[PDB]
Amino acid sequence: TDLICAQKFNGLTVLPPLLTDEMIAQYT
Amino acid sequence: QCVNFTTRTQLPPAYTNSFTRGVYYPDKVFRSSVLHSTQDLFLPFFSNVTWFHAIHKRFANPVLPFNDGVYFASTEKSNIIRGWIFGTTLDSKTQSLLIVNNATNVVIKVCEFQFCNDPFLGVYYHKNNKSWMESEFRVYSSANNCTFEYVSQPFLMDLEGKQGNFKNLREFVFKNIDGYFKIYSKHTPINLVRGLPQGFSALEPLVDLPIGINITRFQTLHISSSGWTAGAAAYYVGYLQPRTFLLKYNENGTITDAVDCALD
Amino acid sequence: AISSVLNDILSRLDPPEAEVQIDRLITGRLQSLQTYVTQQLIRAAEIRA
Amino acid sequence: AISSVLNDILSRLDPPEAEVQIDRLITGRLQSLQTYVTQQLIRAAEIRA
Amino acid sequence: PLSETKCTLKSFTVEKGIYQTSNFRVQPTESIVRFPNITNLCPFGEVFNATRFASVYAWNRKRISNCVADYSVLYNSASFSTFKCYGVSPTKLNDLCFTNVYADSFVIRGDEVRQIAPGQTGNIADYNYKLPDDFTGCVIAWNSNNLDSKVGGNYNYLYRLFRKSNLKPFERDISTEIYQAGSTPCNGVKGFNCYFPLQSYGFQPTYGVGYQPYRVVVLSFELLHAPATVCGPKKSTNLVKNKCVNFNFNGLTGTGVLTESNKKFLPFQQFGRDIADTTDAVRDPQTLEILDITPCSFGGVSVITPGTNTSNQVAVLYQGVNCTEVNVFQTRAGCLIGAEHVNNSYECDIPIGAGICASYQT
Repeated sequence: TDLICAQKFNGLTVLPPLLTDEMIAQYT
Repeated sequence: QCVNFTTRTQLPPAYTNSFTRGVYYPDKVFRSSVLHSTQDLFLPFFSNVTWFHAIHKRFANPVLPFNDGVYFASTEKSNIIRGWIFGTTLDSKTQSLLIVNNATNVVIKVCEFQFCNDPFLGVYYHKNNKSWMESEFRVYSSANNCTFEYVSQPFLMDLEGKQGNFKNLREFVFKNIDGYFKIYSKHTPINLVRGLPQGFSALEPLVDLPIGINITRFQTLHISSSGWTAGAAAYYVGYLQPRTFLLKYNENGTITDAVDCALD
Repeated sequence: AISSVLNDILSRLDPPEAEVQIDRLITGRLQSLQTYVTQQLIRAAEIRA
Repeated sequence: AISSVLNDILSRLDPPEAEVQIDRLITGRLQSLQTYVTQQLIRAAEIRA
Repeated sequence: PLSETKCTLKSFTVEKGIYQTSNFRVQPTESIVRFPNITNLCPFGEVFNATRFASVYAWNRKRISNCVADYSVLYNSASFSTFKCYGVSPTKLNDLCFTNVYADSFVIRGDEVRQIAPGQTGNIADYNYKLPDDFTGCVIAWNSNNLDSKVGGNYNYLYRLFRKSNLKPFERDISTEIYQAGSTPCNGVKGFNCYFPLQSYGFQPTYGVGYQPYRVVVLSFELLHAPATVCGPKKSTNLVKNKCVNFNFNGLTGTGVLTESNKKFLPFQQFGRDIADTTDAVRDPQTLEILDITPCSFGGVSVITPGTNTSNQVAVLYQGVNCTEVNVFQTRAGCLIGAEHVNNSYECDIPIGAGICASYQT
């Protein structure tokens, strides 16, 4: 396992990962 | 007025435990789905509260001290207790605070009150056109030098006499912040014989009283002229303490849980 | 400081007096931000290992 | 500050005046304790490795 | 935007790749201050023009709640003898909303001016009244030597010279009886090397400053979360939603988008707060309404450009926002302008993020 949008209001930005989970399953 | 009732006898203090009682909204700030930990004047869980009662030949009216604030839990059937009298000397020598419930609104007045020995609000002759409305006022003989007056919103109260176990439950929390009097009120039906029912309820702010007088003692206005009696009732007097609670807030802003971290 | 809200210090104390209370919030929040960055640089070495 | 002893400041200056000297003692000891904890986190990474 | 990267890299040659430069933010386009109509005006002039005050330990007080008070008549400038205030003058207090206000009135002597101050001691400060360290108001003094002074001294006002203990700030002792003066209890009536604790003022119009009476008015301010129905000369300032604006609601000044929400508040609950203990949703002090405080849009700016020796083409990438104003495309990272989207898959050149990369091709 929203807390993401709540923290983005105070100036804390969550950066998206370059490698998506679907591309992770392809490497696997 | 100055003559006590024939059924008036001071009953021995009994004690009992208050399960979650003493919890209330600490402020007017709304919160949703969070855990707030604050420290204010509270009643600790599993503490001991004094148990007084009145019947048709044992009627107890002792005067109890008021220092840091108190907790009141009143279980009622016909709503025996219509209010309370506050003050230091509880006479006309100084100011006094009365909260009177007429089963319409909340009457609150601060004046110089001449205090009769047995405060009484006359209700009689229920045979025809009862209405359960007060008639005679034996509580105070005269009033003057009024520094404060207040009238709250209209409420509803059932004064009709009933039989069997207890039904209505009204819990009050009376505290003093820098002279400001703040009153908490909650009303829920219960099934109770003796003691307290196990449950959890939060008390909502009722009225704010920017008065500023000092109060060292308190008493209820009793009833339910020496031939007058009282009905079946029981009430509880607690004492607030600087306890820290962890309050659980739901999506609607009502407290669904409380934790006293000073107990276990 | 007197209050953690910026709009309070600006609306309460004069601009010459407000620079003192704002500086108290700057130094504290700077150390609080440097503390987070320091902890993340330490956790970054553990996740790379 | 004037002195590192707490009882010396409270028994000499005024309560409003002592808050300035005590604040200097607190902020000085906050950074010293923060330096040790930061030093332990770095040294623990070498021991963990 | 390419030059923003040049000043970010501190060089005129921008290498090929993605670089972060600045942070975009939506500025408030309006100012909404919404408060209902005014009820009455505070007796700001009646406390200064009063015939006579009480003594220092007997000080009379007039409690006026529901700020803002009357800002029309202001004596704070060169009206009286001594004006010493903290925070902002009452000229700027018209923009602040306070719950209760305690107006204190008492008359002191010349050498007692320095003794009146928050968190400060003194003869009448300890033994009569002391201002609390939380005092945000103004301390006003005027020279009454032409009025309150009497021939042979004015004994109407009183002051307590000695007391068994020092009084805390904001505490009143009116007792005029005879109490212990020194360290030896004398058991009531004066004697046995004790002194009569109460004293009468010597106000003489013909003596110096020390014997000159000074009328002092102290306005004590208390700020709480209670709602305020009066702020400034502008009251309604009709509400405008769905826009980034500077709002002042129930005394809470801030900048944010105003959006209507379904949040249900209890009748005694004025406003809520979020997980950060900051203003979330507030209620209309004028009518019955519940308005949500939405923070205005902001985010980081990313510049996607090839090397300086390649070309001048620049692709600006906004982080975590949808661009509704505006080669305008949207990805999982945010709005991306200045680039073309190709359905074909190529080897990653300049990573955009979220499984998407940018490259400079034909």
